[PDB]
Amino acid sequence: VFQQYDASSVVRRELFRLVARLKQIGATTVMTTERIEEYGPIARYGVEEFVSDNVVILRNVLEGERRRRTLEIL
Amino acid sequence: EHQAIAKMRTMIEGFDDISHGGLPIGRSTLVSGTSGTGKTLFSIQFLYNGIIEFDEPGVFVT
Amino acid sequence: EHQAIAKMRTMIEGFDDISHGGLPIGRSTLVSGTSGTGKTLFSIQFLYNGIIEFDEPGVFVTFEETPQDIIKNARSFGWDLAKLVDEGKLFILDASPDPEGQEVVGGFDLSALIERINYAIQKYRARRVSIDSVTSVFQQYDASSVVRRELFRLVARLKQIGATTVMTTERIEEYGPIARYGVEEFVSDNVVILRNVLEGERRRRTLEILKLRGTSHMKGEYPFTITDHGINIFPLGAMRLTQRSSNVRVSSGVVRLDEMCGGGFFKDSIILATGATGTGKTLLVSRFVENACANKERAILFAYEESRAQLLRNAYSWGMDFEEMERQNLLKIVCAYPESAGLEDHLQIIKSEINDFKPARIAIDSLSALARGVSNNAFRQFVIGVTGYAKQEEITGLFTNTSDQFMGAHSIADSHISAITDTIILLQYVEIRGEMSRAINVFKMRGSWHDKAIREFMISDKGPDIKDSFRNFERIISGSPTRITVDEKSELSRIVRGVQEKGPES
Amino acid sequence: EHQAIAKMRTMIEGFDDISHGGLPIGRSTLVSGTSGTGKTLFSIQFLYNGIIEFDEPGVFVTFEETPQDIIKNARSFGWDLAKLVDEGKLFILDASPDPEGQEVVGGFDLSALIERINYAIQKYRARRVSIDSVTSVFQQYDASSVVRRELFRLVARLKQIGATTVMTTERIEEYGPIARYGVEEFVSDNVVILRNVLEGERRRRTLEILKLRGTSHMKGEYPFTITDHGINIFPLGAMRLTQRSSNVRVSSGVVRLDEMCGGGFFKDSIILATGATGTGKTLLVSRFVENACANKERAILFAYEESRAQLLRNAYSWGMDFEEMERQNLLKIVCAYPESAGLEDHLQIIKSEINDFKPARIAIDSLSALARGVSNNAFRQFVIGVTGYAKQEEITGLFTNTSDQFMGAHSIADSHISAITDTIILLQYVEIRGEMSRAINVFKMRGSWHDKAIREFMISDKGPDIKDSFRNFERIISGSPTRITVDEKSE
Ligand SMILES: Nc1ncnc2c1ncn2[C@@H]1O[C@H](COP(=O)(O)OP(=O)(O)OP(=O)(O)O)[C@@H](O)[C@H]1O
Ligand SMILES: Nc1ncnc2c1ncn2[C@@H]1O[C@H](COP(=O)(O)OP(=O)(O)OP(=O)(O)O)[C@@H](O)[C@H]1O
Ligand SMILES: Nc1ncnc2c1ncn2[C@@H]1O[C@H](COP(=O)(O)OP(=O)(O)OP(=O)(O)O)[C@@H](O)[C@H]1O
Ligand SMILES: Nc1ncnc2c1ncn2[C@@H]1O[C@H](COP(=O)(O)OP(=O)(O)OP(=O)(O)O)[C@@H](O)[C@H]1O
Ligand SMILES: Nc1ncnc2c1ncn2[C@@H]1O[C@H](COP(=O)(O)OP(=O)(O)OP(=O)(O)O)[C@@H](O)[C@H]1O
Ligand SMILES: [Mg+2]
Ligand SMILES: [Mg+2]
Ligand SMILES: [Mg+2]
Ligand SMILES: [Mg+2]
Repeated sequence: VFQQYDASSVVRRELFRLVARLKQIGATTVMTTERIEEYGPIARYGVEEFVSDNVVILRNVLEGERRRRTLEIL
Repeated sequence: EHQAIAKMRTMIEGFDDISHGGLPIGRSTLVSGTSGTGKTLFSIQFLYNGIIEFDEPGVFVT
Repeated sequence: EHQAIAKMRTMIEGFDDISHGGLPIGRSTLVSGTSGTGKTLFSIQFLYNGIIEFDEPGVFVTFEETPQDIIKNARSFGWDLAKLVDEGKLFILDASPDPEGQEVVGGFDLSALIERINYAIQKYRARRVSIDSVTSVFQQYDASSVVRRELFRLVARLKQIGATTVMTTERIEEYGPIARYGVEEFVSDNVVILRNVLEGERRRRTLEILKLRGTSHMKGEYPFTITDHGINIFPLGAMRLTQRSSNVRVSSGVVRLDEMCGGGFFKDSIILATGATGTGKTLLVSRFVENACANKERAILFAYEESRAQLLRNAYSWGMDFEEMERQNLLKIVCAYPESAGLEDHLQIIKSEINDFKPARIAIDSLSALARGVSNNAFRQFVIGVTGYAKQEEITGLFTNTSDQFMGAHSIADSHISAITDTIILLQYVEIRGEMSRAINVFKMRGSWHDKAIREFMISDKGPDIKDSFRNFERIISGSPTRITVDEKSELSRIVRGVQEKGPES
Repeated sequence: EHQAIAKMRTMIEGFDDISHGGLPIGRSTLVSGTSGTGKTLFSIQFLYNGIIEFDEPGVFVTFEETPQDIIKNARSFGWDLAKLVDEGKLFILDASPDPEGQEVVGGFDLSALIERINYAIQKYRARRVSIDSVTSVFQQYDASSVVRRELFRLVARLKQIGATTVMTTERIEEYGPIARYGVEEFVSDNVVILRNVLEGERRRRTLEILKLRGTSHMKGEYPFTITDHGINIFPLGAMRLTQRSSNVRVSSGVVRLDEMCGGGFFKDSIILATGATGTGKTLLVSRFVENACANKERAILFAYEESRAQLLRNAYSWGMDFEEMERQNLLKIVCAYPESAGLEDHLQIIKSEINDFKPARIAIDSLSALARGVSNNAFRQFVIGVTGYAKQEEITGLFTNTSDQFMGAHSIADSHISAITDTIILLQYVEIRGEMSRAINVFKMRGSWHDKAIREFMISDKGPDIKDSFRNFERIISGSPTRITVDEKSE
C-alpha cells in the first residue's frame, strides 16, 4: 500500500493509524509485511517492528545451497 | 479486563507453544519475511482454524 | 561511597551493581536498544520501583503506546499501575498521535512537552521521569542536526527542573550505531544499551552501560532475562572471591570413596566427576544425592540427560528408592534439555530452584551436557556461575562431565573446568583380558590427603563396589595396559587344595 | 476449476523434477539472475519445447536484443526459430528501442505493449509467453514504487488473458536481493532464481525455485549446465533410493581376487580400491576393464591421473593389450584433468559418454583426483551422483582412491565414502625386513562372504599375483610389522 512513493516516517504513521483503529474495532489482526535480507531489517522500512505490539519473523535462510525455514517471535 | 493479556489460539501446529497461548487478543501481529516464506499461508491458516475450530468468522483483506 | 556523583537506585535486580549504585540524580539516561529488547519495561520498572520502594512519584511520557496499554502490559509482571495512577503517585502523560490525525508538530510540541512535563512534575511532585520512544517523534521527517538540538533542549530543561530522567531509543543493528540518528549517544549523560543477540538460532539479551559521566561502572555486556518479575541481571564479573571455607566433611554416598578422599568430601567444595560414557558418573550422583536424604537434608538433582522416569528406573535398579526421597520432601529432581534455553536462563532456573528449596547438596548431572553447542567461554562463564553461587552458599556440589573419548583421554576436562574445581573424581575403562573393567581414581583434593591408587570398581544392583588397584600393570591410564609380574601368586592366602565350601555348608 | 494448481511441463532437463510438474499454467514466473546466467536461454527453450512437443504456439517479447540475433543465438543449441516464426508457431514481438527517439514516455508504453501482446496471443493462439528483460524497460528513469505498479498491471492482464508467462529480470549480486527493484519478488506468483556463483576462480551456475504460489516444489539451489542442447539441471536430491539389485557375479580380472570376493563382484555394486600411492589401484582398474572385453562387453575407463599413451604403455607392461580393446570397440578410454571442468560438468560427461557407449562396466581412476580442490561436500555430492546413476543403470563400477598417507592411514577414504560403496578392496604397503612389500585385502562385501586375510601380493609383467598372509606378524595393518617368532610353548 505505501509502496507508491513513501518514506519511513510517513510509513510509521500510516501503520500506527491502521494498528490503532483496528484496536478500537477490537479485532485480533494478523498483518503481513515483506523483507529483502534474511537477517537484515525486520521489515521493509525499518519502522514497522517498533510500531507493532507483536512481531513474528518467518525466515527462509540459505546456507550450503539448502534452505531452512524457521519462525521466530521477536 | 484488569489482568494480563489474553491470547487466542491459532491451532497452527506448534505456534501456540512458541507463543505461550497464541496471538494476543484485541491486538494485531506483524508477520514478515522475504518472498516465499509463509506469510499469506500463515494468515489464511489463522483465519481458517479460527473458523473450523471455534466458529470464529474471519475477514481476509487482500 | 567514594564516587563523585549522587545516584538513585533502580531497585532492578543487578542493575544498581553494574552502575555502581543506580542512576545519577538530576541527570538523564539513554536506554537504547533494538525491537523488543526491554526498553519500555526498564523505564516502567524504573518508575514503579521508585514509587513502591521510596514513595517517589513518577511521570511516564509515552509517544506511541496508549496509556491503557502501558497499564494492560504491566500486569504481565503483576503491577497495578492503575492503583498507583489513582493514588496519584504515577501520572502517565499521553503524547501519542491520533488515529485520525494530520502531519507536522515536533518542535513547538518539544516546547509544549517540556512545559507539559514541568506541569506534571510540579503537580505530582515527581522525582523520576521516563520518556518512552523519543525517537518516534522526530520520526516525522528529521535529520541528525535537528534531532541533536531538540534532544539537548529537552534533556537540558529536565536537568534544570531537577528531574532524574530515563529516555528510550531505538536502533536497527545490534552492534552498529548506538541509536538511530547517531546523535543521542553524545547528548545523554549516561547510556545503557540493551541488546538481543541472535547467534545460532538462540536469543541472548544483554545489558551494557556504555557511559556514566562522573563515576565508574561495570564495563561491557551483561546477560539478563525478562521474567514475571521484570528485568533480572547477572553481574557474573562482580562475583567476588570471598567464599567461606570449612573443614567439614560430608559423605558421598559411597563408604570406600569417602575413605579414598581421606574422610568424605568437604561441605564447602565443588566436586568433579569425569570418565568415558558408561563409566558411571551418574551412579555417584545418585548415591551422592540419596545420602543427603538419608541424613534428612534437602538436595536437588538437575538432570540434562535422563528423563524423570529413567532416572528413577535406573536409580531403583541400583537400590536407593528415589520415589521416597521425593515424597519425604528431601530430594528434588529437575530435568531439562540443555537446548530448551540458553545458559543465562539455565543458570537462573538453577539459582531459583536453589532458593525455593534451600538445598545442602546440589548435583548437576553432566556439565558437558550443557556444554553442547555453546562456545567454550560462554560455557566457562556458566561453570564459574554455578560453581561460584554454590561456594558462597555453603552448598556442597557434585558436577558431572563426560570426556569425548573413552580410554586415552589426555585431559580431565576438554573444557579446562579444572582450576575451578576443588575435588576431582576420575572414572575410566581398563582393558584387561578381552574385557572392559572399571577404574575409579581420586585425582585431586585440595585440603585433604586422599588415596593415590586407581582402584577397580564393579557396578551391581547394590551399587558401586570399590575393589583394589591393578598393581601388576603398566600403562594403566592408556586404556589397554600391559601385564608385568614380579609376582601375583604371592601370598594373600595361597594354601592350595580344597579352600571353598559351595552352596551346601561351611 | 475447483482443483489444485495444474502445471505445464517445460521439458527442460531437470526443471520439471524440481518444480514438481513444471510452471503453473496461467501464471507468470519470474526468472531473474545476474548478467550471463541463462535467463534469455531459459525463456527461449521454454517456448521452443512448448512448440516442438505439444504444438503450443509461443509469443516471445524482447525489449533489448533483436529478433535477428535471438534467432542467430538460438542456432547455438541446434534449433531454427526462423522456421517456427515462418509456420506461425512462434511470434517474436520486437519491442526494443531504435538508435533514435524522445523521452518522458513512462507508463505510456506499458499500456500499448499490453495490447500489442494480447494481439499476438489471440492471433497466434499462443499458450506460452516469455518477456525478456522487462527490467530494461523501466531502466529509463523510475523508482521502486513505479516499477511495482507497472509490473503488477502487466502480470495481471496476462493472467486474465490466461497465458502461462515467464518474465526475465536482472540482478546485480549473486546472493543479494532477487531483482533490481526488490519489488518484482513480491509481484510474481512464482520466482525462479538463476545464479552464476564465482568461488575460487571457478564458476558454478545453479537454479532455485524460491516459491510457487499454491503448490509444492524442490527447495534450494540446484547445479546446472549450459550445453549445446541447452540448460541441463541435475536434481541430485531428486534421485531415488530405488536401484535394482541382483546376485549375478562378475570377474575382477584377477582370479585369486574373485575367490577372495567369495565368487566375484556383484554385477550390481560399487567397488572401491584404496591404498597408498603405488600400491596397485591403477593395476586393478586395468585388469577389471580388460576382463569386460574378454567377455566381449563394453567398458569405459575415465582416467584423471594418466594420459592415453602412458595408460597403454604401463598396461602393455603388465600384459593386457589395450590397443586391441579400443579397435574391437569393446573398450573406451576418456581422460581429462579434474581441473578441466567442475564436478557438475564431469558428472555430465560421465553420464553422457555412458549413453553413447552403453557400458556393462566402468572404471574411474582416482576418485581422489576429482576431490582435488573441490570442497568435501561438493565432492560427496559428485560421488552419489556417479555411484547412483551407475547403480540404477545396472552398471558395475570401480572407483580408485589414493589415501593421503602411506602406512598409518587410519581410514579407508579421507573424504568418507563408507556406506556409499558396496565392496571395499584395500591395498597397503608392508615393511618386512627393510623391504617395501604389498598386501591386498577384501575389507567388506555387502552380499557375499569374501576372504578375511591380509594377503601379500607382488607385481610382475604378468599382473597381480596374490600370495599368502603374514600369519606370523603383528600390527601388519599398521604397516611396520613385528614378527612374533614365538618360542612355541617352549616345549
Ligand atoms: N501444498 C504445499 N506443500 C508444500 N509446500 C507448499 C504447498 N503450498 C505452498 N507451499 C510452499 O509455500 C510457499 C507459499 O508462500 P505463501 O504464498 O504462503 O506466502 P509468502 O511466500 O510468505 O508471501 P508471497 O505472497 O510473496 O508469496 C511456496 O513458496 C511453497 O514453497
Ligand atoms: N511476564 C513476562 N515474562 C517474560 N517475558 C515478558 C513478560 N512480559 C513481557 N515480556 C517480554 O518483554 C518484552 C517487552 O518489551 P518491552 O515492552 O519492555 O519494550 P521494548 O521491547 O524495549 O520496546 P518496544 O516498545 O519497541 O516493544 C516482550 O518482547 C517479551 O518477550
Ligand atoms: N542394574 C545394573 N546392574 C549392573 N550394572 C549396571 C546397572 N545399571 C547400570 N549399570 C552399569 O552402569 C553403567 C551406567 O552408567 P551411569 O548411569 O552410571 O552413568 P555414566 O556412565 O556416567 O554416563 P552416561 O549414562 O550418560 O553414559 C552401564 O554402562 C552399566 O555397565
Ligand atoms: N552452445 C553453447 N554451449 C555452451 N554454453 C553456451 C552455448 N550458448 C550460449 N552459452 C552460454 O549461455 C550464455 C547465454 O546467456 P543468455 O543469452 O541465454 O542470457 P542471460 O545470460 O541470461 O542474460 P543477458 O541478456 O544478460 O546475456 C552465455 O553466457 C554462454 O556462456
Ligand atoms: N612391469 C612392472 N613390473 C613390476 N612392477 C610393476 C610394473 N609396472 C608397475 N609396477 C608396480 O606397480 C606400481 C604402479 O602403480 P599402479 O599403476 O598400479 O597404480 P597405483 O599405485 O594404485 O596409483 P598411482 O600410480 O596413481 O600412484 C609401481 O609402484 C610398481 O611397484
Ligand atoms: Mg504474501
Ligand atoms: Mg549418564
Ligand atoms: Mg537477458
Ligand atoms: Mg593411481
